[PDB]
Amino acid sequence: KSKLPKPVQDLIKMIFDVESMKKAMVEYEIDLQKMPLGKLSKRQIQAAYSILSEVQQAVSQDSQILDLSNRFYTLIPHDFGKPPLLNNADSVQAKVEMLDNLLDIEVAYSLLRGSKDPIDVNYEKLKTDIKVVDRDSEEAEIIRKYVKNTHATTHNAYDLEVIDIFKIEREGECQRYKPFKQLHNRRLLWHGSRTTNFAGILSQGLRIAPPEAPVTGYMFGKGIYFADMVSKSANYCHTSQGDPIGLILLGEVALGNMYELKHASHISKLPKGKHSVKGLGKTTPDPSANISLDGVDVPLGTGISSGVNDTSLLYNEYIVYDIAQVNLKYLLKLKFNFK
Ligand SMILES: NC(=O)c1cccc2cn(-c3ccc([C@@H]4CCCNC4)cc3)nc12
Repeated sequence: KSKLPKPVQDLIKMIFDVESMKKAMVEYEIDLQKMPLGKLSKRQIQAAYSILSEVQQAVSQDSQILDLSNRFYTLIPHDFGKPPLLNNADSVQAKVEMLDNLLDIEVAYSLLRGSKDPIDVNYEKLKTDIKVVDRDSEEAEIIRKYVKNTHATTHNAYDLEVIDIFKIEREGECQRYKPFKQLHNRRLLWHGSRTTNFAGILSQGLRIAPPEAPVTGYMFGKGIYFADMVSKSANYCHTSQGDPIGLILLGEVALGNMYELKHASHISKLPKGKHSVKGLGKTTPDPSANISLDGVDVPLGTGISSGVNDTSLLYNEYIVYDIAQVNLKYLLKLKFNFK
């Protein structure tokens, strides 16, 4: 019998939910006999990204493309009960999205399958210390206020309800973050992801897309993205009426000198002296309402006009291009109340 608090036990069950992993594979139309969870590999996913990149290169420049489309389905077997040809941009992005999720699903399954309560054994595999933040604490009030105040006006499909607040420490992240611990402009920001990705995120941290993956769909190039508006990140949990509970991170991000951009720029190397990109939004949390939570700026102010009209973005976003610039601090379990 596990001594872990019930919210921690319930979080471990959510994270290693095989049913959720299989349902996702069914939704992606993956053939679960030819490609069961146990047969997914890192080398297979790496090669599939390369094929999707090759697919775009061939399309940009019909027999040549069909061979690439067929090599993709041979590597990742699907069950269509005819296979849709990988020619249009939406078809390629749908497959990249599938791989991005399969990558962490592979991590979750490999951990799980690789005398004690199963919940305890699987908790230890995450190599992450997880503690419940009390509802009556100063931290919980600051965090609830951050959720409350930064829900965007255009994101009106749902209301957000905080279920549990966890304080997290990934093993080895302290050591990895040490070169950036004293960098200026450290901010507490949101990062949403599908619930099926959290086993991978807790065990391996937030990661950058591999070079093999297509460059399309990355407004500021391959990096780790964050928002200062909870709903902007909460949209990336991909919660539905079917699964209305999502997970969202609060990470301390060492932004340093921000390369401030109003439009897309596929960053390969930042300008010298710049440590991050700030995508400028039209609406920003009121800077006069910034609070410090144990030395880190928490931009929990209600949204006001940023005074920037000539931008592609409604809300800010922040990108770092080195995995070491992130130190995960909190993990929230959120209820999405769909309207
Ligand atoms: N995940 C977040 O909380 C987040 C916050 C703010 C801006 C963000 C932008 N992203 C983002 C998420 C996904 C992607 C691509 C989309 C197409 C498939 N490959 C990944 C590019 C950017 N994630 C963000």
